[PDB]
Amino acid sequence: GSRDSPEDFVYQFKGMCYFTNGTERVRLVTRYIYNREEYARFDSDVGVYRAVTPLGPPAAEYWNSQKEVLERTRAELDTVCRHNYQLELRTTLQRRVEPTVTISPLLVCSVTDFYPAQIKVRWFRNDQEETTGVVSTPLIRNGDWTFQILVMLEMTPQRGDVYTCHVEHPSLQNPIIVEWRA
Amino acid sequence: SGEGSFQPSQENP
Amino acid sequence: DIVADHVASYGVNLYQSYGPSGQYSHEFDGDEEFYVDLERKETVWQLPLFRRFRRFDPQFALTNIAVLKHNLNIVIKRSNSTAATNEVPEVTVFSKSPVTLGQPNTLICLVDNIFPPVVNITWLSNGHSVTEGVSETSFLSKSDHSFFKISYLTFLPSADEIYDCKVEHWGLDEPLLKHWEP
Repeated sequence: GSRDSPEDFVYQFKGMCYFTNGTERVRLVTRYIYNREEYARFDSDVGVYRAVTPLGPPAAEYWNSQKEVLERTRAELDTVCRHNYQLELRTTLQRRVEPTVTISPLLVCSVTDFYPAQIKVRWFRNDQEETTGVVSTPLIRNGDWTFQILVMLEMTPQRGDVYTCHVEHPSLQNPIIVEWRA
Repeated sequence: SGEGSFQPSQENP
Repeated sequence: DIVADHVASYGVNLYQSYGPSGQYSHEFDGDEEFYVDLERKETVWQLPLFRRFRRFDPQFALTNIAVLKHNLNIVIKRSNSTAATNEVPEVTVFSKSPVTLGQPNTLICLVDNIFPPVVNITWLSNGHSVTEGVSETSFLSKSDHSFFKISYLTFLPSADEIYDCKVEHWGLDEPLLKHWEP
């Protein structure tokens, strides 16, 4: 069982970049993790290595004392974060996949295979937005660079009523509107 | 152009 | 924790004593751009677009991992050999697109809260193993430093088949079988 599983010691190093407002704001944080414990880190906003837990003092002290290493780390905001952002700008940041909108019988509007993440899916009854009986799933990450989201509508079909699912996404200049009648 | 990569600092024994 | 328009990991580095084994990959806004096969010493991009326009020196990854190994052994001692604690993983199965009998689809198996990063994810059809059309992502990072991984099974919806995503992990009391039907 879990108590007699093989012993494992795990190490993780995460070099992360944070981008806001295009290239206006850039921040990096490198994380040194033992098992699941982040014990030391470098935050470009702080400018020096800092111990996060009792395991980090020896590391943060030693690394801040290495002039070249310290300068190299501070310089990664440029050699890594800024440098790679330009590369994202010509590939990832331009990736656009239009959502496929489908409605099936209470009523489920399936918005599948889209990218980026930003989307707005709403239900309308006779061109009037539904404010209740609407439940959406969280944004679903497929792992293959596409997302999915399902929004259901609890309704009592009365004759003549026309239900529509409105979907807005950056890959679309015009909202996608799908109708459904009983 | 080559992708950038963070380089880990080395612990002192 | 940190809010930003975009978050990237230009260095999800992993190394663990069990095996031993390691992993090197880059992620942007939660998805994997690539991973470096440490055996074949090659970069494997996850999108045709990337494979076509960008490149990464596998050696940077290999060199980084040797450093994580050096760091791990030292922290293992500084922590008096505190070993990783197994987390209980959670499994979820869903289709990539709406299910219409006869039309090609893909079953997705999300395995979340994985730790340590060692796991077996396999598929079952009508109770028996299936390897044809199966694939999976690398271990994707999480801010709490556990991981998640997604497996895929390309299939053709039919009334003659029911599936199961089987997950084996040291943290479980028994193998997990998450069922899914057309």
